[PDB]
Amino acid sequence: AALGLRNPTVLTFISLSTAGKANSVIGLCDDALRVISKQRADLGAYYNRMEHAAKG
Amino acid sequence: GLRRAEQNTEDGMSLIQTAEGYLQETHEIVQRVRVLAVQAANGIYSEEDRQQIQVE
Repeated sequence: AALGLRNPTVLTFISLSTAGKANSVIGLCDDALRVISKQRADLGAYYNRMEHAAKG
Repeated sequence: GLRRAEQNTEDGMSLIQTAEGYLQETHEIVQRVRVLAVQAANGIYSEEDRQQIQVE
């Protein structure tokens, strides 16, 4: 639901059973990757900071 | 007094020793900013990519 691949209210996920629908799933999965990449950026960001703090 | 004033100097250098110990990591992090600034100033990154650098 959070990544946009599911509706938080309707509770229906993306489907590929249509040629027209599949063209619109490429765009959604791109922004799905952006959120996952953004979250991993922060986890990596804290971990480097936590690494420095332990050394000090 | 000579024996005492030496111990005051004995821990006098200890105070300076610990003060420099904290500044060691402070120097390390600003270098970590320095290397990332080199990567960020390129001409191939997008706003989504450059903001992940800003995250750290």
